[PDB]
Amino acid sequence: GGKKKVCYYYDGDIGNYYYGQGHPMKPHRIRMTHNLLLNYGLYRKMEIYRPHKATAEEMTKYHSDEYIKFLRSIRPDNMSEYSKQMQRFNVGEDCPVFDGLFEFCQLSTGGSVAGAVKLNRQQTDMAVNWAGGLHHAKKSEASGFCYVNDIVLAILELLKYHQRVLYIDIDIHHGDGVEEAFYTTDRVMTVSFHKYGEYFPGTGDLRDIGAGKGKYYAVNFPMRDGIDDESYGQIFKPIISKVMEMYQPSAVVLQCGADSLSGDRLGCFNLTVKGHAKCVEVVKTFNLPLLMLGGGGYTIRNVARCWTYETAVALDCEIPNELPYNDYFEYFGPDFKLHISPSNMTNQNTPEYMEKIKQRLFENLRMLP
Ligand SMILES: Nc1ccc(-c2ccc(F)cc2)cc1NC(=O)[C@@H]1C[C@H]2CC[C@@H](C1)O2
Ligand SMILES: [Ca+2]
Ligand SMILES: [Ca+2]
Ligand SMILES: [Zn+2]
Repeated sequence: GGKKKVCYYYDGDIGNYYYGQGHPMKPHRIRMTHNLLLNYGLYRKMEIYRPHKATAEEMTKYHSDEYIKFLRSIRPDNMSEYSKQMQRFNVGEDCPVFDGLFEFCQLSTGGSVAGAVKLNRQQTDMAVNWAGGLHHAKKSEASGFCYVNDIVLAILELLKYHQRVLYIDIDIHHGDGVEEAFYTTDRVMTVSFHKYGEYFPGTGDLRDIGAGKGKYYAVNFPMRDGIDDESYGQIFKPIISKVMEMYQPSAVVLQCGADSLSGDRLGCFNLTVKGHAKCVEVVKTFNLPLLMLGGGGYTIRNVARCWTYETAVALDCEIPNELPYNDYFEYFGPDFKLHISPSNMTNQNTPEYMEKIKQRLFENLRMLP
């Protein structure tokens, strides 16, 4: 048990990257998160590092040479010359070309891989990179605002020193890029909780359980609109406890996508910051090397709240509900509190549904050796 060493990765340039007018991804939210947690005094309890810019050598440990070469070359001024490749690599529309795109990929990736190295060297208990968690990016394809899969790269780093790595994903969307990368291996177990049914990315059915050596090492909990703290807490600790018992990982990667929070611009879940952060508390009790990553989140005031509170949880530091003054204080009106209320939206996940899906996942976890 006990309190644990936390290393936290942040680059002050991250907030200046801009996806374009009306695009819901705001890298500014990482700066808001940073500034809020600094104003709570949480810098006093952890080591703050600036990530290196991850190289093409680092990125091509997973991604194709042609895809990384394209990301290094593509700019707003030369887009007409790469019309074929833009379509091939799924760049230009939802994943736009913007100024400094490659540098943005290098920063988000750098934090996750640096955190993994720190964990491998046994120089920290927890590593935190809120700029990471880009779980949709594929080997040779951008997807869902993600270009470079920092998570896959960080897990490959952990696999140098860890026989078994557990990946847990509480983003509202299915962690499809991470699942796909490790679908045929027992050395990574991927566990995703997500909205499923007529929803992006369209994968992560209950019946998707892995293949070959990876059969029974992919776990998917499909959910409906409006899941709440009670319903999520119903199943999270039981599932993760059973996974820990059967799989026995030596390192953990937790993707903490904040688009599962109540009031998210794109999401349809109803979790509070406390309900979301209960997942961090559950994972942290197992006392394994832990990489905590960001993810989605489009109501940026709540993203800042969520990841500030989850940093406090990682540190075992109680922080007051009254928000301290900060550079983005006006974003947190009209209440200026840390914690959020759930909406009155209907929870389409019945208690019977939650128990039934849990029981079917328990059947699959019995098939581990
Ligand atoms: N899930 C996720 C996780 C991380 C990042 C992400 C991407 C780049 C970053 F620098 C940091 C985080 C994005 C998503 N993308 C979504 O949530 C969108 C997927 C599609 C398109 C609109 C809607 C929402 O459906
Ligand atoms: Ca998920
Ligand atoms: Ca697997
Ligand atoms: Zn998401």
